[PDB]
Amino acid sequence: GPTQRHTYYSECDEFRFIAPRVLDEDAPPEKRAGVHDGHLKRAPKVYCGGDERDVLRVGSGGFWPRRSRLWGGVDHAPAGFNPTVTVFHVYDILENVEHAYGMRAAQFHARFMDAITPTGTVITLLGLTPEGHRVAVHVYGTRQYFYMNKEEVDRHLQCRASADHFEAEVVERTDVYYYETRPALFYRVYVRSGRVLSYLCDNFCPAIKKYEGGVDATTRFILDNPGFVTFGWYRLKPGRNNTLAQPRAPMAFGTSSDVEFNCTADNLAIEGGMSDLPAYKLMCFDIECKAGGEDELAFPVAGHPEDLVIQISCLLYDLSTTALEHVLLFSLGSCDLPESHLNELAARGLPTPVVLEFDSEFEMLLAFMTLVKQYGPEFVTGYNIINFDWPFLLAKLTDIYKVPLDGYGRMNGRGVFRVWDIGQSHFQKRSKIKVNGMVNIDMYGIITDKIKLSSYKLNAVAEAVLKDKKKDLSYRDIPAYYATGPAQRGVIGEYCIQDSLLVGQLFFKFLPHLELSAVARLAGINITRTIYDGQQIRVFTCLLRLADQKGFILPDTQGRFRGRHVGYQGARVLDPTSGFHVNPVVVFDFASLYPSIIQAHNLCFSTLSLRADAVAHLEAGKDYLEIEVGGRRLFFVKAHVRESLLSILLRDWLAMRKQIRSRIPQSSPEEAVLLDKQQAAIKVVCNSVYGFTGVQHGLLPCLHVAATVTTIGREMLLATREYVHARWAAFEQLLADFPEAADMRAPGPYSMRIIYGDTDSIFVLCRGLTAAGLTAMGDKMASHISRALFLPPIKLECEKTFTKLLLIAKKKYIGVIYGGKMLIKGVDLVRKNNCAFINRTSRALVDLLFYDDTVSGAAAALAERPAEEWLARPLPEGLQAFGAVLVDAHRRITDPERDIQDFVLTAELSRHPRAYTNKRLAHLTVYYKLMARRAQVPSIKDRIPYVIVAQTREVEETVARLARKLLVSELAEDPAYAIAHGVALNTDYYFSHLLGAACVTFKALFGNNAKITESLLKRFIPEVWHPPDDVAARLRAAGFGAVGAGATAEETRRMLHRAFDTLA
Amino acid sequence: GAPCQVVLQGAELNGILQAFAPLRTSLLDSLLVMGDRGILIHNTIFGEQVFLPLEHSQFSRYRWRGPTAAFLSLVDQKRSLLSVFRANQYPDLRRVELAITGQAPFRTLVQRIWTTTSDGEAVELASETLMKRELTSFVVLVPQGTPDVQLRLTRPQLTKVLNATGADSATPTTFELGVNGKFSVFTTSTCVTFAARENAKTVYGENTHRTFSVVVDDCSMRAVLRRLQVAGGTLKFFLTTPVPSLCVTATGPNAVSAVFLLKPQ
DNA sequence: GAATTCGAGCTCGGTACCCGGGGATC
DNA sequence: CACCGATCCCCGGGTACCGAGCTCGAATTC
Ligand SMILES: Nc1nc2c(ncn2COCCOP(=O)(O)OP(=O)(O)OP(=O)(O)O)c(=O)[nH]1
Ligand SMILES: [Mg+2]
Ligand SMILES: [Mg+2]
Ligand SMILES: [Mg+2]
Ligand SMILES: [Mg+2]
Repeated sequence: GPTQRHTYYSECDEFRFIAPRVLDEDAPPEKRAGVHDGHLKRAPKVYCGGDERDVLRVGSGGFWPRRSRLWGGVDHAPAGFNPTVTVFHVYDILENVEHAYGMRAAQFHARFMDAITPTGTVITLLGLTPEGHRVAVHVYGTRQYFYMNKEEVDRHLQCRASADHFEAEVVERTDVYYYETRPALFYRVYVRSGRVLSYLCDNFCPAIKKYEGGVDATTRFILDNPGFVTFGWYRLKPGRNNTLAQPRAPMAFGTSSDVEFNCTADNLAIEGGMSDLPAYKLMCFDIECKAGGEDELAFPVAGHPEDLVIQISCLLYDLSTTALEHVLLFSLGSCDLPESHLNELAARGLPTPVVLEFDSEFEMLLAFMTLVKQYGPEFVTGYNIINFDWPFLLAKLTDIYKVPLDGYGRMNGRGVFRVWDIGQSHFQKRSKIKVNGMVNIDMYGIITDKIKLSSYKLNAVAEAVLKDKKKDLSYRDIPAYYATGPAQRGVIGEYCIQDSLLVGQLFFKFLPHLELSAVARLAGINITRTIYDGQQIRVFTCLLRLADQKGFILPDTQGRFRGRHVGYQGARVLDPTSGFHVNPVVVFDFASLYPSIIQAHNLCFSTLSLRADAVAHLEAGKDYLEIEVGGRRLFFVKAHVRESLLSILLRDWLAMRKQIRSRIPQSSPEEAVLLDKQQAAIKVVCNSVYGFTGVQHGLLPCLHVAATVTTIGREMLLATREYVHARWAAFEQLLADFPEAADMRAPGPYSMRIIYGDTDSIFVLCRGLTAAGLTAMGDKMASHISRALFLPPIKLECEKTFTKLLLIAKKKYIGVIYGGKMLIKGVDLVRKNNCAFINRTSRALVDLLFYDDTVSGAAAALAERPAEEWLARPLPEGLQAFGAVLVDAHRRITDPERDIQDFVLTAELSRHPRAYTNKRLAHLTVYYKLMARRAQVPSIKDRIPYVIVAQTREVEETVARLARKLLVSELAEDPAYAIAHGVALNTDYYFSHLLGAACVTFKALFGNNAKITESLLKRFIPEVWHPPDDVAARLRAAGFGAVGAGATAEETRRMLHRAFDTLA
Repeated sequence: GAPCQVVLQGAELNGILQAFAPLRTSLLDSLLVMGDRGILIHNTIFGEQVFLPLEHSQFSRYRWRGPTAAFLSLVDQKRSLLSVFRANQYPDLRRVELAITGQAPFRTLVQRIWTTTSDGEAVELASETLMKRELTSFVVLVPQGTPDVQLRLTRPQLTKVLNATGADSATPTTFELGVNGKFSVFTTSTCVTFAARENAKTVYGENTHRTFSVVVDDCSMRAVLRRLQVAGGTLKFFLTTPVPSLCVTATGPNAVSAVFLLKPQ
């Protein structure tokens, strides 16, 4: 029936029965270990409670929901289904070649067959209607194209004008790189069957410059039709002359959708006025796996046929109403969810778990993939589903069971169901996943860039984000649970369900789909490219829209392409006037600095002129800026000559950030925190416009624009510093500019000296002014400076006011904002490295310095001496409480109870552990210890917890086996091991690093001398030493009496008298 | 002044400077047990227990109030409270004051320096005044009772007695004292002997009739006495202990001692 | 002929870079 | 095939002196 063969299993009668033997209740007490294996002939069965039915039989009943209309060709909709479709939210846009010979029987109109005649690319808009119907509109037309310079190709390939898939025309674009560039004549070369251009852009005549050959068909669709968005409401429109949408027949359905159409871009309209999000479904799944080999304490491995998936939690929310609708639990073997768990679910209003039981692992995974195809969740989520869950399942389904996943997406076949991992590609910054018409939002990646945690395990995230003390099931306890009866398998099922409920709670706290969709709408990319393909394609697509409007073309450069080096000079970081500053420190800083420079100075590719001929007919200072960038003179013509393209691009994104910030003052605190993070994400997309120019070997770079941006930034920072130092050097000039300074004059000698700066900020240490209305006057100071020095889009604004600041080092400082909060800026309390123990005690110390008066007085007194003078005389008596904390931590680190989760350091793997050159790192040691023990090996950007275990003869010989003072990368156990085996921690290391963190922070109190600080911090600690064991014994055998701890003072004094006479 | 005040101006600092003069950095990473009756500087060299009593009579004024105090000598773990008393560390020193100020569990010691100038005045080199804190919990095991028999030696005599001693676990030594004074330090391939009377051939000792044969296990006994660069002195034996001990105390102005543990008969 | 600064000669930590990597700050 | 930038601090590991000790014996001194 179907015109496109359906490549998901609608039917099976024989499969590969793998299953544990411990499932077999009638079998002798030791014929239990290992797994079954081997082919079995029966359609895969699912047992829901007492009932049973074949997994792939849609029929009347069903143990899980289904949103599918077709299933293997049979049309399972109620007869008379013919919904009218007038508006249809679009969430994903696929694109796929479609051959007019393949669609003979699909019975289209002419105007789609002629748009695919040998072949076309068809842009499928996937979506919903207001009534919950899964739409799929196929947009015929819409062919990719690039440009090649007319003369260049004509000479490089003589021209005097099957060969008709490359229709061309002569257009008059202009290259985007320079102001001097002239509009040449190009050829616009219409490729169809888009993949073919990927050859013809790397391989056809590579000495010609192809202009827009990287722009896929989706972007041509979004941009060529003005208004269109990749995520938003649409509407079917009457068409060019009257041509309409052509509702397909259920056999010609290409996707699993309910209704389908064959439109062209003229049959669609953007339909603003709808804003809301339709009834789209969210799956939040989570697999649980068992290891079934000889060592069933090894971590499962997907390739091993006996290390099997056992359970799949699967929650099915409604994305609009946020309502959990179904709680499915797939289970290998019997699984009785505990009554306590069932009752907590019923208490919370959540649906009852539908536990589905299977015999074989294949039946479970086939039923899960049948649910994924049948329900067809538009959005999937989970926690670490891109690094573990989907890779485990797809490894099983493709290696072990040979199931084609190309049809289990939203298309019925020939679709992408791929996962990508960093896997020493050295450019992939993340592991991606692309199932078609299914938006995988792994909440792992959504949380790693919304909260700073040392460990991002889901329990740690649940505690930190939801404040929800979950109980974790270690993969080591799953054999012992699974091996017992159905009730313990039910306990595993409880922990699976609770995992997925926590992940749904995270998803609906952050709502990543909404924020991501705002970005996808504004950029022009689909939402999956927003989730995965970096910042440069956002900027590139927005710039491509602008360029194509303005009549430019963006040359193709990577066709001409295949540590810690830099391409140009970045920003100025002034040298801090380090120290504890107890006077007010106003922080001015430019708002949207580099975007404001790009707009103020009209920086672009199209406005740059490297040569002074292009501007030889324009006035200087009035028509063009002239700047020495990188030692090279650069002329940037101003607007009213040519508007920058980066300016208009930035307009859109800066409006988005400003609207998100305009909803912060009027929101709850917990939702203002999310709004803060969303405006920070849009800030990153604004700074990535700058960053996109200055990305070498990136799409469309101009290190002249990027170096100009930073060059003007450095001149603005210095210009601001000299303005503040020149204008307000004396208090009378401050009073002349702002008469409200009269009521701010604190008793001291006034001064206003920049004591630090960074790319845009300047920290003005306002002596002699009160902090009270120093922010109220700082707004006016900032407006004055922005008006005197800088062009309109540039805006200096008083950001903070510190009543106390500890300018430690360049990008390090601590300070209590006015009457208010602590701001900690790069001082290792805000760093994911350390162990909770040191972080906690360092925080206690900085709170003492700032909040406890009488340690802030003592600390501010520490600066009346040069640092070394403190080495001899005692620190002022206020610092005594500052040393009590250190003393307590010394005590508290030796005391033998020491749950070692306080001592777990982390570090991110951050590249394939063979891509390191310095391979002697602690987290790499632990990575290889984990891979040696068959444990859960981390992934390339995971964080690798580790403890520093005590130097013992045992650890030493173990290290020499795998191969004085061992390195801390050889004393590098991981905490699960170091708890199981009670190996005791390296107190020497942990206390030396406690003092190291204290010393790094508080060297600012002692003139930034780390050694003086180090000495003065170790003074607090109570030193003790005893004549060591095996030695005091034999000395006590010689009548050596003890003098010290274990005696009264008279006995110690007296026996010293005796010793002095003896030893005399 | 300070509640514990220990004053070493010159004309007693030259005594103490002569005590540290035997050419040592050795007793720097030591522990000073101050208290009544003086300061005792105990250190461990190669595994052996070295002591330097500094009686209260060996400071220009010694006053101590409160419980016994123990300082690591290594101030800040680089400098040292005793590096001042080296031979020529600070050329022109005139006076050193050692004042302890505090309350028993947490005291601090300050050590001041004063270097000479002309026309009778003293520059306080405040770059190099040192401040250390009492150890506040410790135990040290000091030598006890009395010797049963002590034998006084000299510089070449003790050098040849050390020469007799061994190199490794191959070579145990033996400090046999026979009847009537035949004190003798042998090994397999070495022997030394001398007579002890209570011209050139008279060592002195006390209770020499108490014969014995202690036996030394550790080669380090040679090395220690050269690290100290000891110039000869009393050699005192303790045999009323389960593990007998020999102390060796330089006979010069100072009392630097080293106790080694002897195996039985 | 017995002693003995002296001067190579070594060891044993500093101290100074110095490079990679983590991971901050713009 | 993939893909925002730079600056910059700290820390661990790795290297190179460098000198301050001591030590060792071999001449120089009783
Ligand atoms: N390419 C790139 N550059 C970045 C990035 N971050 C900083 N820069 C440099 O900062 C310029 C001004 O710093 P801010 O982002 O604090 O100030 P802002 O952008 O001006 O926004 P607000 O100052 O209003 O918060 C980045 O992620 N990518
Ligand atoms: Mg999950
Ligand atoms: Mg997972
Ligand atoms: Mg800014
Ligand atoms: Mg800033």
